[PDB]
Amino acid sequence: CMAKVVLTKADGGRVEIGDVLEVRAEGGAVRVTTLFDEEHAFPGLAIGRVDLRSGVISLIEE
Amino acid sequence: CMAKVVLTKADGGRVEIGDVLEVRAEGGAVRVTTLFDEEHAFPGLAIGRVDLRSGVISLIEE
Repeated sequence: CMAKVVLTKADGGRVEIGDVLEVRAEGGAVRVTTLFDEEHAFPGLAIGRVDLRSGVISLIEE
Repeated sequence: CMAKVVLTKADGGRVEIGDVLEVRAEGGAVRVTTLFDEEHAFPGLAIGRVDLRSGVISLIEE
């Protein structure tokens, strides 16, 4: 399975991160690990939706 | 891609749901839709982890 994470900021800015390996919600943040051995951490967010057709994982405010 | 949902109860009991299409966290619950037009609601849970290698989506107590 190939997945991307999407989120929208309070200002309407949208961020998408591809080549996702793992998404974990812990300690008040969402951590996104990718295939390039990088992690992106988003404090105050939760995992809102996982859509297996599209491969999209949507983040939301916790 | 195949995904399954997994959750562990307070007593150590595990539940697994296969053939998952969509997982959504809203209104204090997680809703799991499957490929056979079945939907399962889990109140009090959140989406804790999404693991793209294994295809496992883990639910946790909110």
